[PDB]
Amino acid sequence: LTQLLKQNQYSPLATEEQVPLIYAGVNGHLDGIELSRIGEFESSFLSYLKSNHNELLTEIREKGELSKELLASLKSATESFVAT
Amino acid sequence: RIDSVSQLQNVAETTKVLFDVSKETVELESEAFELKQKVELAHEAKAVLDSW
Amino acid sequence: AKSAANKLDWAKVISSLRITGSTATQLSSFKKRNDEARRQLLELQSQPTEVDFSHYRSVLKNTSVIDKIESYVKQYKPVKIDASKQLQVIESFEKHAMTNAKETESLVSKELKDLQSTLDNIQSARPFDELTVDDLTKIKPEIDAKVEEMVKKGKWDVPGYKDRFGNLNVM
Repeated sequence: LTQLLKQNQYSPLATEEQVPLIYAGVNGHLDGIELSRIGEFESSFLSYLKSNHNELLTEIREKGELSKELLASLKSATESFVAT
Repeated sequence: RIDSVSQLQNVAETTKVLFDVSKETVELESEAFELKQKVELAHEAKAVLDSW
Repeated sequence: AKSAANKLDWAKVISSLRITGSTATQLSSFKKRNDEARRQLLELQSQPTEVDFSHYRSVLKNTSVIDKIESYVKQYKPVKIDASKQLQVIESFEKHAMTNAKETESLVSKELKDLQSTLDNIQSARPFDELTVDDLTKIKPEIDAKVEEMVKKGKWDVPGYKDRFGNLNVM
């Protein structure tokens, strides 16, 4: 988690991508990932989210509230991402 | 043996889908090159004009 | 969009886990993903093709070069010509792939039913409460071949017999 919360200087990060990234750490999906690869994972997760389900991202952004169904979809997405 | 066979059966059809799909994606990136050169020229033009 | 292709791709990646034949196949899919992800961010980055002759020309007070580069950009507005090269290689690849795919499909489909039939044969036919060695000699001449080979060899202890059947002795 501590490694995950670093942010590269002088670049902000959209809220719609804050909720996914934090979700992964919280649900413990990234616990398995080794520390050196945490950083690589972060950027990868964002690209993966953009390709696989930018529907999911857009829902997260606009609805702005995470319904159980959205959290469901998210759990799946994280599972898929972690597997690769 | 039946278990082994069942895996292979499903693979044979479905793999053909991916095979096509993969090359289809690669085609899109060819077209992206034409875009890249359009993008490039615009960036260059804006830059020279900015200096002016 | 591009995501349709990729949704089928990654579904197939986690299926490709269930094939050990892959070596660099997953790396080829990974590569197509890389450049696909590059083109979408390229396309999202895109500047408007030409400089604004409304705003960005009326700013300049030295203007006799904005008409030059405006017309030069709009002249050379095709900055690259099209490539469709996937129409010669994709059909060739598709032929070998299709052939091999169909071969595998038909082969394993046949084998499935062969095994099904064989499974049925073990269930519906099996003498095993009154099996005769004559029936086994008939089903394999391997029986007589081995018996004769053992007599010829001059070994009257067939190895393995007592390793999954008993034996008794007084000594």
